[PDB]
Amino acid sequence: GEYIKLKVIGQDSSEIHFKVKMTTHLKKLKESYAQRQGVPMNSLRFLFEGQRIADNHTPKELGMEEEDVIEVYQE
Amino acid sequence: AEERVVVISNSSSRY
Repeated sequence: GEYIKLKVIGQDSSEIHFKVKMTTHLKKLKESYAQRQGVPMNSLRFLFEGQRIADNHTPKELGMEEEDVIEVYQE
Repeated sequence: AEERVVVISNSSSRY
């Protein structure tokens, strides 16, 4: 299917957007975000509507849609 | 900041 675009909001209000498929395991987004922030992936927690995003969660499982927001907090 | 959008995407082996 089509890519959807998700907005990842950092603790400093910065944003990095990601295009993912509905079947993409979100570990791939977590790893890329952590790489671009220059921090270990295990130092961060990623939330969708306040709930923790697991490595093997997909946008389909979480009910995500185009332009949904993920927030990043310190673990 | 500028907009940032990231796209998340053996027989040749010799080692």
